[PDB]
Amino acid sequence: SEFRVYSSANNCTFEYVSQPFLKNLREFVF
Amino acid sequence: EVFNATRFASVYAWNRKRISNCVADYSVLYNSASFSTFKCYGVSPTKL
Ligand SMILES: *[C@@H]1O[C@H](CO)[C@@H](O)[C@H](O)[C@H]1NC(C)=O
Repeated sequence: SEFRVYSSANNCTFEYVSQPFLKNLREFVF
Repeated sequence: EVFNATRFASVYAWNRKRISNCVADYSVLYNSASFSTFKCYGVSPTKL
């Protein structure tokens, strides 16, 4: 309900936005 | 967002802004008459 682990980000170099990913089986390959 | 800023910083502490993942059309700023000087080193301003 709050934010975490991605705190104190000195500087950040990349951002991209897409449409959302997620009785339903969800397969991914990386 | 870079050329129009409410206040510019002093030269003792210049800003360094990162520009990435975009298409840069330099013809609008190059054609714009609002600039007093436009000096390019290395390559000519029209092939960029
Ligand atoms: C942040 O600044 C540092 C300078 O210490 C630089 O090495 C780094 O590439 C910059 N970007 C990120 C995402 O850390």
